[PDB]
Amino acid sequence: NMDVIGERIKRIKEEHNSTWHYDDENPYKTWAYHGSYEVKATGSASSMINGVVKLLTKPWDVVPMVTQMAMTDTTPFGQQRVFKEKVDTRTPRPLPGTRKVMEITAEWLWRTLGRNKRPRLCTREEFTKKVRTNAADSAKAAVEDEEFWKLVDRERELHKLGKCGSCVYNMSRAIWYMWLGVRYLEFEALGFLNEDHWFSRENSYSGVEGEGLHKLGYILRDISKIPGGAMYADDTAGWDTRITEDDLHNEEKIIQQMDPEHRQLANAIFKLTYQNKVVKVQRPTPTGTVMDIISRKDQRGSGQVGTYGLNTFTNMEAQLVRQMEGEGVLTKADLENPHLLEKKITQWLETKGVERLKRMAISGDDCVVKPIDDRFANALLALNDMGKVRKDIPQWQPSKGWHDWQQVPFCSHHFHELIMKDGRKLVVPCRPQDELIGRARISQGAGWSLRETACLGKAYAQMWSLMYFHRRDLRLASNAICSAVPVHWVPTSRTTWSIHAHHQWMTTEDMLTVWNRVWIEENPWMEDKTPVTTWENVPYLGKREDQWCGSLIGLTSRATWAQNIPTAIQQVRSLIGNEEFLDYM
Ligand SMILES: O=C(O)Cc1ccc(O)c(-c2ccccc2)c1
Ligand SMILES: [Zn+2]
Ligand SMILES: [Zn+2]
Repeated sequence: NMDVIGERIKRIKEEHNSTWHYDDENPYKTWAYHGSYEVKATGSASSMINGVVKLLTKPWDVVPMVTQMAMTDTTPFGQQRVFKEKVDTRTPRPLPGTRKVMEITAEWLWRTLGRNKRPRLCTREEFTKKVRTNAADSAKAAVEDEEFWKLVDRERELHKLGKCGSCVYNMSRAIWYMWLGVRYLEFEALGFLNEDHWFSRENSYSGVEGEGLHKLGYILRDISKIPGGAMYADDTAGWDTRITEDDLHNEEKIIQQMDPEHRQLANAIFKLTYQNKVVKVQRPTPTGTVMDIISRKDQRGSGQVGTYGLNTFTNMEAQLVRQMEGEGVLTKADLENPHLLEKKITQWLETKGVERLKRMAISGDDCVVKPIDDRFANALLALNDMGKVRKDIPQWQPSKGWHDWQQVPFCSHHFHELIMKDGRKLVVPCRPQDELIGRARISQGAGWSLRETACLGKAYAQMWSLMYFHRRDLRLASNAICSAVPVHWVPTSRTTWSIHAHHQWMTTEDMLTVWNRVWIEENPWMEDKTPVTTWENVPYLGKREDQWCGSLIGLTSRATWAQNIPTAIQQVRSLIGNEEFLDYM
């Protein structure tokens, strides 16, 4: 293993030779531990509270989920505890027959995904534009420095030689440029998967990349129209830890469709940074805090460019395999067989594969499958054997599916069909309300002015106006936040890093105009393009559904807050000062 990773550790060892030591009482069991060096204190045991959102959501000061979110441990102590849980494990190797099916399915899937698109290298300019648009700090400074790009060139030259010297994944500018440079090289070689939308629904059939949260429910309702069994949405326990060396070698097959110069750089990313990896992990000690240098040959690096797409790929593959087993194409004897006949697997893929892909909605480790019947519920041999063991259920207990797409969990949400006063239907995203309120009450980091705090609060409010307007308490709180924050103040900072967030709320444009554009004009499931002229015509969930999904409507504390919200708004206004405000109540 040292032939591939040695140079990287050598550069860390040499850079930190002042404090480099081998801590013989390190906690690593399944990862190779190489050494440690002293560092400063990074992360916090608690998160800063957004005073603007908190002041305007008084009834939720007494809500347990809201309090839990106000915590989240990011210190070296919190980093170590989550590591032991799933990260520090080994996945048993799949059986030979299982490995054969995965190989036939991966080959077929990559050809299918590349039927119209050709892989290509991503550029310094694309990465720069991406860094810039997402920064509006030290990443934008690095991108504007010519010396960073000269380091990129030097690392690339090693990659072309099949060597790596600085590509280290993490759990002043010297080590920082090595990290961003590692991400740029990864982006250069594998970025086409995201940039050229290989996992869009049109390209992948099962994929939802670029669709947006506002389209996922409609996609689930369309899947519900396909004849078959129940809709299954099984959660895998720590998906990234279950990515095997066999999965990595199947994912690598995309390089076969690349141009020689691209193939060379993607192969270096696959072989030196995915199939071999050097990781930095913070750890507290009685002496203080150290940074551990560890390595392994399998699993997925969660904070990588290709992670989403390669997880989507491997999950589409794993679900097709489960679908085959449910249909009796794959038996127990087939999975143990090192001489498994390809014919019936190839025939099923060529005749049914695309139709079987359309029965799914797959976003990384998140999947929804509507099989041809319910034999799938008990088709667990290949799923467990591939290492994709379901969370919190005995390995061999049949999966429980749903007969109503509206009950199906997907991407931390469920989706409701609403009837508007004019008879038109909307399919909206929803989640337990405490999770939405709890998230909005948190400000990222510290040292943020009231101005910056109010603008993030405004971002949360406008996200609720656009995605969660159907929740009575969220429309009320949203109107209260937007009434309390100056009209011309632009929402700054993101409400989420979700791949499904299109951030249509990151504006000073009128929210009802934005609502109309998203839900009416640009909505392909809205045949009638008549604009909604008032929020009075923007529907709510049925009162009972709003309550089942966490609404405090019907409670006294809620009626008191609603009646007295102009007072709290006026308090936020007086602390912000003499600015232009609009009353949305
Ligand atoms: O990415 C995921 O798996 C789910 C997820 C999580 C958090 C979110 O804030 C959102 C989200 C909210 C509003 C608009 C778009 C996306 C989605
Ligand atoms: Zn490298
Ligand atoms: Zn709901």
